[PDB]
Amino acid sequence: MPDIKVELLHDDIIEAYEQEDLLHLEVSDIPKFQTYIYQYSKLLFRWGLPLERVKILKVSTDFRSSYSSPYNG
Amino acid sequence: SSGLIYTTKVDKELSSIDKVNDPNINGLVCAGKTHLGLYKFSPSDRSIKCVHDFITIADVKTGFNNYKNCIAVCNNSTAISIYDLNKSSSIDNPLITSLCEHTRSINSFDFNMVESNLIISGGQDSCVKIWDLRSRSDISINTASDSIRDVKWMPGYNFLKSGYKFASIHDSGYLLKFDLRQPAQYEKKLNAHTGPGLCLNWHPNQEYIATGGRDGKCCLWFVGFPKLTINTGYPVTKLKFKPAYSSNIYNSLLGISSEAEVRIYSLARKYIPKHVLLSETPSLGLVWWDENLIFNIDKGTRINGWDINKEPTVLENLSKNTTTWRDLDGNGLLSVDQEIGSYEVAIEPPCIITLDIPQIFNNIRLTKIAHSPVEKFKYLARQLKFSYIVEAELQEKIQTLVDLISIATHNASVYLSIDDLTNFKIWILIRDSLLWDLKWMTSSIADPPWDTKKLIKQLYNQATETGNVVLTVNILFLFQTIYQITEIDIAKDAIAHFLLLLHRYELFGIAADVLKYCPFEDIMGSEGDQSSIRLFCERCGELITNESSKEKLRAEAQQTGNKKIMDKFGYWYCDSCKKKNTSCVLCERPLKKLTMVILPCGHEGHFQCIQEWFLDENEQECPGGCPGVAFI
Amino acid sequence: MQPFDSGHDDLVHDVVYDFYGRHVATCSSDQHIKVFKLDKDTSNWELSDSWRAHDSSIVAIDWASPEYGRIIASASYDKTVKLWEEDPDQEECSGRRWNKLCTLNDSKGSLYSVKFAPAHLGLKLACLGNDGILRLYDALEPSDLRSWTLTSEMKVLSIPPANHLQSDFCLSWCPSRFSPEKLAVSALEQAIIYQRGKDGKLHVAAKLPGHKSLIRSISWAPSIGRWYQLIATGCKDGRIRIFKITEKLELQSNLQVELLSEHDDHNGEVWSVSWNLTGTILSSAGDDGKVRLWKATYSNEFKCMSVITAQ
Amino acid sequence: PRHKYCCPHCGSSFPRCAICLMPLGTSNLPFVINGTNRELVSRKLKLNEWFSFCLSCNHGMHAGHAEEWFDRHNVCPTPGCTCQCNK
Ligand SMILES: [Zn+2]
Ligand SMILES: [Zn+2]
Ligand SMILES: [Zn+2]
Ligand SMILES: [Zn+2]
Ligand SMILES: [Zn+2]
Ligand SMILES: [Zn+2]
Repeated sequence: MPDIKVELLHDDIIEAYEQEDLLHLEVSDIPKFQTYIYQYSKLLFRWGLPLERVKILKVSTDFRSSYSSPYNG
Repeated sequence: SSGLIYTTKVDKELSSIDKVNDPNINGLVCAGKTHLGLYKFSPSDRSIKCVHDFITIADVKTGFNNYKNCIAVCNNSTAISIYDLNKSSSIDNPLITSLCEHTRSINSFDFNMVESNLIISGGQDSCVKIWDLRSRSDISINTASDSIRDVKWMPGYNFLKSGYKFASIHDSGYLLKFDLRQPAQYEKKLNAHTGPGLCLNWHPNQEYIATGGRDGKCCLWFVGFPKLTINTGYPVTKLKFKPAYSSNIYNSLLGISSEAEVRIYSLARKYIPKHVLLSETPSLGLVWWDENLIFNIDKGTRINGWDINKEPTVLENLSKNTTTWRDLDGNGLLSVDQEIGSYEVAIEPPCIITLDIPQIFNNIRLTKIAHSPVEKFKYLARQLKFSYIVEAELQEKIQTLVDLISIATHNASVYLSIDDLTNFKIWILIRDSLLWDLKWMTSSIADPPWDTKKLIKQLYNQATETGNVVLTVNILFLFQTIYQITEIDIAKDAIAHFLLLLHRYELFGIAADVLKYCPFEDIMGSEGDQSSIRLFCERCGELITNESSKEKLRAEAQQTGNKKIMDKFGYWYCDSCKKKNTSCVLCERPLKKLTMVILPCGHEGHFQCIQEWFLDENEQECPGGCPGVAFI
Repeated sequence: MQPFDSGHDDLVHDVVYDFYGRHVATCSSDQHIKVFKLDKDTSNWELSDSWRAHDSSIVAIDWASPEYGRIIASASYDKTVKLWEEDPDQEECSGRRWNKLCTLNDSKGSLYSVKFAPAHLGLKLACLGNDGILRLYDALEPSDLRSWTLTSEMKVLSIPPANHLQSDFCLSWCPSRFSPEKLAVSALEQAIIYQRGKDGKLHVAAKLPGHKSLIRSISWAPSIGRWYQLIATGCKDGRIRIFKITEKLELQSNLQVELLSEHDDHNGEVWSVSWNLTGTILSSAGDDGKVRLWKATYSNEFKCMSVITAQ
Repeated sequence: PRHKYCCPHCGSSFPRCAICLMPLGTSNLPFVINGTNRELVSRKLKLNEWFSFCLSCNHGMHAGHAEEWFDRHNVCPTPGCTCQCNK
């Protein structure tokens, strides 16, 4: 009876334990989120809802800073 | 082949091949019925030429020492024709002398490697004769045994018993070794293979004689109870040793041939041949020219020469491991753990390695993150509901959607019960898609992704890419007729593979439940009923089909509406001979619904009655007066 | 389950399970077939019987379906294939527990591969060895197991080879129940798929490209619901090739062979490949004594999951 | 034929079981039919693999197969048969 060595490589359970995000989204997964969010934020500012455009632009810029100024000065 | 060097074909008849025992020559001899000659091979062009043509089983072995220019060919039974090599292209005849003493034919002979004048002989007369050249035979020992098959000398190689010993084999399977200096009745009488022993040979270094036989065995015998045994399985006729030094007995090569092929085995690995030279026709003889050159003839009348150091080995093309799977997750996974041995020096027995791959994987995962799939398969097989069970067609479709919604809800409930969310969500999606289709039927370019057909097909494709067999077969049961998912062949193949997978485990009732309500009618077999049993009557001998009773009860149940009248139909009565009932063998009561037939005598029985008699009473006989012990 | 040691005195060439996953049979080079059964108690392998079968090394084995009885077919270098049936009458490990049924002595060269057909073809035996011809033996009456008739004899090679020792012939059947009969041949270095036509004679269906060395193994994938079928081949170079086979309905269906993967993680020679029953998890053998598990990723390619090595 | 019963006219075996599709009348089955003093248990295990058929619909089962199957269902296991073989 000899010794048997087993080494797991790329286990899906370990990789699921090694992240906190619900999905592993990338730029190619959602190809044109930026333009759609920007144009809907502009249409939101056409309406009387200025908070919601800030919310949607914050979601867009959070993802943009995740995968990679007039408000300063 | 790769190791083939010489392949010259001679159209004349060939019966044996040997070589000239001389280092400064490149000639080989041949034999035949009326064709004797010497052939010279040239290693430059890798071709064999002819030298001089001069013109019943025997040798074509040449002489030694100063008599190296002589050969021996049996001409007519008890004929010893000694030819010459120097006196070939001359006025003088190649023949030197003729010797005839044997009453029967001569089988084998050998020239001595030390005393070149002494020539041995032997045939069916059980006489061993020594012929002196520089001088009737010298010593004739009549052992009065059976016909001698092979006589060989002791090999006096150039590496006191150098050329004074010889051996012979009889048809009685006895190996006899004698001494030339002091002849006697028997110096060493050893047993051999049963029946007629055909051939033997001598080890060039140690006192060992390997004897062939017609039984298919080649046993190595100690002549200092065989030390080795190679069950070849074919009658061994010819064998030639490799003319090399061998300090170790196992460090030797033995060529075994009988359809005959040149199979160069090894003495340390008797189970695998080292070198095989099968040519294209069955062989008639073979010879070793040197330690690396081997020559032979075959039925194709071709003189062939091989180099054993350029010829590959069998050992190479011998699989060293294999892998098999027992089930899906990996509860059984074998791999042969063996060490690749060599032809030189036994072999340690390999350890066959099984592993519980899910258990070891779970242990590895729990160890790493610290900083039973079979039971689940059985449970999900047993508790999921695989089975389903112009305005009228619309109402039927509406009811089909409604109870499919109910079935999807039940399958989600059982998944949520075993706390598996990843498959609970699948059936929630399926239920919501069926609700969408139900409201679209009630209210009555590319398809949207949330359509009730595309979502179900995509979930099925994701399941069959993931490997979840239960869900990818459950969707194929529940959503095949109304929604065309895939080809009918692929769906039926998937149902069949799930059924065979269920049969691989000990879950047969679940397989029966799956197979009973399968909408595909030709999954397992095409003969229809293969559990149906037809009986002949015990009083008249006609077949119990009961057509009259079935017809009358069908007509009565058609008239009266209720179908409980058809429960009176059965095969426990005969309509031709008016048999009343079949009785139990133990209690003699009427028997209608379930029986337990005792096999060798053919008697009925209730389950409780037969189980009582064969288990509770511990009685091994049939309870109807039968002598045949149908025990247990 | 724990690893166990067999009594074989030489190299084990082919190990094949039964249908129910409790009987294992090993054929070895020391002319012995040892069959082991998995005991219910303590989950350990126990010996059933051990009998000598042939006069050479036995290189192939394949159980039959349990509906036709406990039939074991072994192929060796003695140009013969012998069928063996278990006997419960004789005592276990006595050696008389198994009995011959028929010796397939219809070969000129040494036979390499013996394989049992899917059960919807009946009891059919596939044989392929050094003669370069694929021999199919049918049981026209499955009632008697000692009767065997050759029915299909297709020349898978153009000519017999010269280096007959440097050859390996492997067979693998197709477990698709409702597709036409498909048989895989790896003769010397070319892999041929054989389909049964309307004339009742076998024909070349499709040819697997590549295979720059000798194909040491072949295994078809049980396609549970997939619209495509997978073939695993193992070459002498150490390359594991997984072919994707798409079947669409002279043969009545055409086969499109598209290479899906090629992995060379085995620094040696892949002797054997295998599939699990889902057609997903693939295991391969090799010359290094390592066992590698291969699983399909999110893409269409395959990747290694574990490397089981033996120390 | 104490362990394998066959037809004498042509050799064909018995009709198969309706639960496992294995031939009937043969012992030494490759599995243990554990239907619902170890000698008594062995006798029960070797008794459970006998011939058994309903006399109202003529469909055969193993004894252990019928004992394990009729403890959870009430219909004949063959497809297309409507016969409550239990009672
Ligand atoms: Zn009658
Ligand atoms: Zn009774
Ligand atoms: Zn009786
Ligand atoms: Zn059964
Ligand atoms: Zn019934
Ligand atoms: Zn029935």
